[PDB]
Amino acid sequence: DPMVSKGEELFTGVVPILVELDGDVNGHKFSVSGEGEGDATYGKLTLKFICTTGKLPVPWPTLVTTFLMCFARYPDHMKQHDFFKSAMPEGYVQERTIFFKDDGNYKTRAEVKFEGDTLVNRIELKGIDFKEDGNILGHKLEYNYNSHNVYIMADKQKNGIKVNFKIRHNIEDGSVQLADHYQQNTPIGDGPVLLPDNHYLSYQSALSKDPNEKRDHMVLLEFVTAAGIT
Repeated sequence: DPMVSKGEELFTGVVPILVELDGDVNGHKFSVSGEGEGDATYGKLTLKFICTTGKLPVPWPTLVTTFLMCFARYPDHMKQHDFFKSAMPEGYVQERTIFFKDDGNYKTRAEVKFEGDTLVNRIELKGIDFKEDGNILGHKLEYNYNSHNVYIMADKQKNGIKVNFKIRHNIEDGSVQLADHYQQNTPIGDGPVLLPDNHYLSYQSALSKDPNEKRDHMVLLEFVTAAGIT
C-alpha cells in the first residue's frame, strides 16, 4: 500500500527528536527544551528535557503526556490504522485539555511535524485555576509514572482522531492525583490520512535523572504499542 510505504520510509530507523514547550501556569512562566530519538520499529522513545528558565513550577510527571504518538509501534496487522504516521511529514496538531481532579487544568496546543530529518513537537501550555499549595503548584507528586492504555477513535467530521484517558499520578502521602485527558488531533496538510478503527495504545514510561545534570530536568524512556484490533 503506497500510503503505508510513505510512513514506513519516514520512521524506519532511529529518528532524532526535538521538543520545545512554552508554559504559563497561574502566571508562573517557564520554558522547556527536549532532545532525544525515537525508533518506532520498537515503539521506543528516549528523551531528556531541561527547564531552560530555571526551576520548573510544576511536577515533571505532570508534563509527560504533553511532551509523540507517531513513534507508536503498530503491529503489521494494524498498519492501516496508524493516523499519526499517515499525517507525516506535514504533521499534525495535537490539542488537549487536562483536568486535575480538585485542582486546575492544562490546555495544550502542539504541532508535531518533520523539520528536515528531525521530528519536532512544538507546544504551548496554559494552566489555570491551580491551588497554590495543591499537589501541582505545591510539588506533592512522586517522581514516577504508571502504565496506561490510551483509547483512540476516529473524529471523522474533522478528518482526525479523538483520544480520551485517565492518568493517576502517585502523591507523596500514598494517595493519587487524577489527571483526566481530553485530546483531538488533526492533520496540518491537505492530503489524505488513515482514519482508524477504535483501538488503543499501550504506554509504559520510566522517569530518571542525569547524574551529571545540574539543571532542573527529566529523562524519559517510553515504550508504546498499538493493540485492541485482533
